[PDB]
Formats: sequence, structure tokens, C-alpha cells
Amino acid sequence: AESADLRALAKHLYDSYIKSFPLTKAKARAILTGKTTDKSPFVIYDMNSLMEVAIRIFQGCQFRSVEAVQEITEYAKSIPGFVNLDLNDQVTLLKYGVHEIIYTMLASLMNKDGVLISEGQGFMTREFLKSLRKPFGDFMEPKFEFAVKFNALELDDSDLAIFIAVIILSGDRPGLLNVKPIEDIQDNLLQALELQLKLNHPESSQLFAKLLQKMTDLRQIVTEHVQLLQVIKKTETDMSLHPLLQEIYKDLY
Amino acid sequence: EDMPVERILEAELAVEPDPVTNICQAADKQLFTLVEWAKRIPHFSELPLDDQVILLRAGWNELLIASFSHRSIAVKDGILLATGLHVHRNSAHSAGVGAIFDRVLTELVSKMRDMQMDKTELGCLRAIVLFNPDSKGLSNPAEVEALREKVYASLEAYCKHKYPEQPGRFAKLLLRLPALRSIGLKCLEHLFFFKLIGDTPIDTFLMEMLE
Amino acid sequence: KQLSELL
Amino acid sequence: HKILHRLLQ
Ligand SMILES: Cc1oc(-c2ccccc2)nc1CCOc1ccc(C[C@H](Nc2ccccc2C(=O)c2ccccc2)C(=O)O)cc1
Ligand SMILES: CC1(C)CCC(C)(C)c2cc(C3=CC=CC4OC(/C=C/C(=O)O)CC34)ccc21
Repeated sequence: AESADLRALAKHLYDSYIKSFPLTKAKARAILTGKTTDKSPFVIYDMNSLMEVAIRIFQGCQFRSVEAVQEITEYAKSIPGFVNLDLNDQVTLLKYGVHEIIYTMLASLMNKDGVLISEGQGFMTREFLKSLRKPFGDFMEPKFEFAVKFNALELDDSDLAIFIAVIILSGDRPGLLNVKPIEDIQDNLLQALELQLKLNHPESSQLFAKLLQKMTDLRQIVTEHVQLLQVIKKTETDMSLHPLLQEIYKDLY
Repeated sequence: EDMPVERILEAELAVEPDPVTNICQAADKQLFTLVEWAKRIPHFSELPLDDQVILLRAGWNELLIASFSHRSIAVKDGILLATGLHVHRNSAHSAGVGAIFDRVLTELVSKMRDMQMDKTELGCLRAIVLFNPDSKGLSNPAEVEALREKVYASLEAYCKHKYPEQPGRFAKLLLRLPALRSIGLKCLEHLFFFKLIGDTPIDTFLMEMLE
Repeated sequence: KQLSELL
Repeated sequence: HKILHRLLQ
């Protein structure tokens, strides 16, 4: 494809990304740093400040997850070629890509000490999350570890918009009916991402490779997360998970 | 050139040459060859002895799966083990592992066959898996990250010289790792399932790595 | 079902 | 790990 096409594609994705996601990375980091006058997020460091504690956080993350799925689903439909895909594959691509994207974007809201929550109105410390009882205290730590390494790449919303699209158009998801169309689209997205990184990050070496590498880390983070939910289901008789997440998780990986 | 692909290819060629039981035995066998393989990978042997142990313990599973998966390109719907045994889909769908087996064939084997990755490419991808800076315990994670990046550079160059007609081959190669990882984790889950049950478990070395 | 509707 | 460690050296 001509560079003009790839640039047009990069801009298209960035624009629909801005429309699909309320809190961008630019805003979040501005907040985390405090270079914006609106309201410094409330800091939740323990039980008193938060006002079972594990259940509330459980509900909090669950509610945010459901919103993200819908947001990601809307963004996917704006990717050239996606809606022209067999409906079944669209569902499959979303089924397996949403959590990888959720954790990718969760990184934009974290730093070595915490994570913005509730539209960026709150800031839950890492320490606090690691202190939750039973298996509840080891859910976020894996994400924080990932976040730190991922954020070191210093990607901006324009970089992320394409990366997320690349994750969605993965032709290796179990159950796909027509792999070729999906791979052709990802190919165009990959080239656009490569050009984007070269122009946006001229002094950063092998950034394209390091970013693609992160796609395998996301696989691990997702499987490890499912397993922890397996534990909870086992050690918490009253599991109960939102029906949408149940659907996405039914026979996942 | 810090990370020559010819040496990586040599590392590959230098070691080419109950189904669940036959598979576990083959794996046990390839663990020994894996060591010899690692030593032939430029700079691997220069790392502290303790780091080498860590890297191999963390990536042996994926390293061996990538290996037989590429070797399996030669057969229709089966898996070619190093010991020469050919595991067919039916046998898998008889030990209660047809699902994961089908993932290997579709998400790895067929993918490697369709883009026809050569041995140098497999070698580089495997080296990348080897130099995992995120392995817990490394004396210098950054140093390992540097080695991994050196393989990125060498492989990218190799792809641009060997396959100038396909700009995105490099990315397509790096995108084989996600499946390898997700599949590796599941094989790990199965192995740990076949272990904590016994009944004539696997060989000692594989068992050692399985702790 | 929900994913189908969302689209 | 006696085996891995033994082989590597
Ligand atoms: C860390 C945090 O806290 C709040 C928050 C707390 C209190 C009130 C309001 C919000 N927002 C965030 C950031 C959200 O960051 C996110 C983190 C994870 C997910 C994935 C989601 N997990 C769950 C799905 C259902 C129930 C629980 C979870 C969990 O992840 C979980 C978390 C802690 C313990 C146990 C489980 C899944 O679909 O698999 C989405 C967003
Ligand atoms: C067939 C399949 C997917 C299902 C069931 C089990 C869990 C038994 C399984 C295990 C493996 C193994 C575990 C990890 C490294 C492994 O290396 C292996 C052989 C390589 C060779 O001959 O060159 C087999 C293997 C590899 C594959 C499978």
C-alpha cells in the first residue's frame, strides 16, 4: 500500500478511537502527573479511604470491564473491512481480543504506584490492591508488572489506536472460518503501525518488534487471569459473574 | 555481527538430527538436545551459569513445541516427534487431548506451513523465546533484553534480504509467538494434570523441569 | 448473543 | 536442578 493510504488509515483509526474511548492515555497521564486543573483524583489507600472489600473491587472491575467490551466492540466496527467479515468471525475476533485490549488500555491508567479508576476520578494504590485477602490480592499485580514494561515504550493514543486494531484482526483465533481476509487486513494495519512508529518515534530502535512482542505477554496475562477466576469460582460459592463476561469466557483459552 | 543468523541456523541443523507416554518420552529426550542447542546460540553461553538455567527452565516448553511444530509441516494432520514417532489426530482424540492437538495443527503447524518459514527463521524465533528478560531471577534482565533485541535486528535484516518481495514477513514471524505462548501454557496445564495423577509418570529430566 | 447485539 | 545444571557446565 502507498504511504498515503497507510497514513489515512492511521488517522481514521485515531479518530474513531477518540470517539470510542472517553479517557485517552494523554488525559490519564496528564492526570497521573497533575498537569491539569479539574480535580486531583481521590486516593484510595485502604478500607477507610475506599468508603467485603474484595467484593466491591470485584464489582468495580466487573462494571468497568462490561463497559470496555461495548466500547471495544464499537471501535472494531470502525476498522475498515471488519463489518464485511463473516458475522461469526467478527464475534470470534471480539471474543478473544477484548481482554487483551482491556489490559493493553489498562496500562494507560497505571504507573508504578497505582491505577486511575472511575473515569479518572479515583486513584487506587498498588500497595492496597496487593493487600486484598485470599486470591483477590494477586489479580492486579500481574497487570502492574505488564503496565510498567508496556508503558516504557512510551506509546501515545495514535500509536495505540493502530496496535489495538492489530490485536483484533488476529487470524490465529480458534474457530475462525475465513482466515485470509482477516490476515490481509491485519497486514495493512501492521504496515500502518510500522510507518506510524517510524514517524512518531524516530529515535527508538526495534520499537515495532518490542511492541509486537507484547502481544504474547497479553496471551499469558489473559490465561493467568482466567485461572484466578477459576480459583474464586472454587473458593467463593457465590461466584456470580456478569452474563456478558460469562459469554466471552465460555470456552475461551 | 553480534548475533549472526548463520550460527543460529547451525544451532538448528546441529540437532535436527500410550500416546501421552510416547509424547512425554520424546519431550524428555529433546530436553537434552535443547541444552546443546542453547549453547550453540551466540552469547547464550557467555551469560552467568545461573541465568542459563533460568532461561531454559522458563522457555523449554515453548522451545520444544516450536521445534516439533515446524518439523510437523512435513505431515498432513499429525505430529512428527524427534524420536521418529508419528502421532495422528485420532490418537490425540483418544487420549482426551484432541482439542489442544488441533490448536497445535491450526495455530502453529499450518501457520508455519502457509508462510513457509525456513529453519533460520524458526531458529531466530526460538532464540527470541530463549532470551526472555521477564524470567524471574535473572542477574541482569536488561542484558538478556539486549540479546533478544539483537535477534530482532538480525532476523529483520535476514527477512529483508531473503524475502524482499514481502515487507510484512518479519511481523508475521513475530506474530507466531502469541499462539506458541497460549498453546505452551495449555500444554503446561495438561502436563501438570498428567503428573498430579501418576500411573507411570514421565522420565526424570522432564519431571525435574516440571517442578 | 450480547456480542451479536452490540454489533 | 542437578540435570539442567550438570549439562550446562
Ligand atoms: C483495579 C480497579 O478497581 C476498580 C474499582 C474499584 C472499586 C470501585 C470501582 C472501581 N477499578 C479498577 C480498574 C479496572 O481494571 C480492570 C481490571 C481487570 C479487568 C478484567 C475483568 N476482571 C474482573 C471481572 C469481574 C470481576 C472481577 C474482575 C477483576 O479484575 C478482579 C479485580 C480484583 C479482584 C478480583 C477480581 C474481566 O473481564 O476479566 C477489567 C478492568
Ligand atoms: C499433543 C499435545 C498437544 C497434547 C497432550 C500433551 C500435553 C501430552 C502434549 C505434550 C507435548 C510436550 C510438552 C512440552 C514440550 C514437548 O516437546 C515434545 C516433543 C518434541 C520432539 O519430539 O521434538 C513434546 C512436548 C506436546 C504436545 C502435546
